[PDB]
Amino acid sequence: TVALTVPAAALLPDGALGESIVRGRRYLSDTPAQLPDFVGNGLACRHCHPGRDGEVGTEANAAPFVGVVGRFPQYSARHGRLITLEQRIGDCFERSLNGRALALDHPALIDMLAYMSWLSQGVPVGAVVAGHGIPTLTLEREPDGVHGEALYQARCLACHGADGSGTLDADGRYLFPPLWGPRSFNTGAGMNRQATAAGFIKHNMPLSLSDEEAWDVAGFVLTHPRPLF
Ligand code: HEC
Ligand code: HEC
Repeated sequence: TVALTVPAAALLPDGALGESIVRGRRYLSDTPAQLPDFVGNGLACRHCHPGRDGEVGTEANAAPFVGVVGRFPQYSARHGRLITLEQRIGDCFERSLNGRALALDHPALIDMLAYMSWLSQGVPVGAVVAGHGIPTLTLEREPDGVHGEALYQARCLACHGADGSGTLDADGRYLFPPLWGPRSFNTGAGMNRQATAAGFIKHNMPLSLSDEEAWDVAGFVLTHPRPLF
């Protein structure tokens, strides 16, 4: 693998590309507000692809976009064929954002691509960046949702809510995003899979959990309704 590096925003070039990248960051950070026609719930890309200092998709084991462009096209079992990065973004619009894929030459989509390509500067095509994706967590027993409920109340509820509906900020963006219910990800999302949710939670939430705790609280989270895909 190669190291995960985050480029300096102060070395963004002047011109069309630089302006595109800045727009791309905003689309990824503020997606419901910026692309209402394509988003069907309360999630922005950054809610599962977080980053620091205003960037998006820069955190190891939270599916960083650093180095993503050199990994596409790639086979998708979902599609039964090779897909492009543009198509992969469409998938998370349709599933994680319970919405509609942008046209593959949509200027907002190209801006998102430009941003991901900026984050990926210097990464060799085909190389795997350390910390890519969301590592799954799988245990050799059923997740205990009763235990998970107790864990949720103690470790998650203060942010994500008794009803899993999250916490809005002053500008109407989710400070703490919804984990279930009508404004959360739909059943087609990867985050609706036990081992992916458990993996995400293990590596990223709160903010630490044992494997058993992550497994069990993920189970509890996924007992709830959410939009159907
Ligand atoms: C509900 C959580 C969630 C939201 C919201 C979300 N994603 Fe994802 N995304 C995932 C998960 C989970 C993966 C799979 C990571 C892996 O392969 O390990 C993923 C994978 C991706 C990948 C492929 C990453 C890779 O390394 O191959 C891209 C590109 C991507 N998402 C773009 C987006 C964009 C753009 C948005 C905003 C429109 C978005 N996602 C919103 C959960 C989310
Ligand atoms: C201090 C507040 C806080 C606590 C406590 C917290 N979270 Fe989160 N959670 C967030 C924020 C903010 C995000 C959006 C991603 C980010 O910025 O890291 C998030 C994202 C998530 C996501 C992906 C986004 C979504 O809407 O589905 C899941 C799943 C999640 N948290 C589950 C949990 C679980 C389970 C716990 C308890 C173990 C937990 N979180 C504790 C603030 C919190």
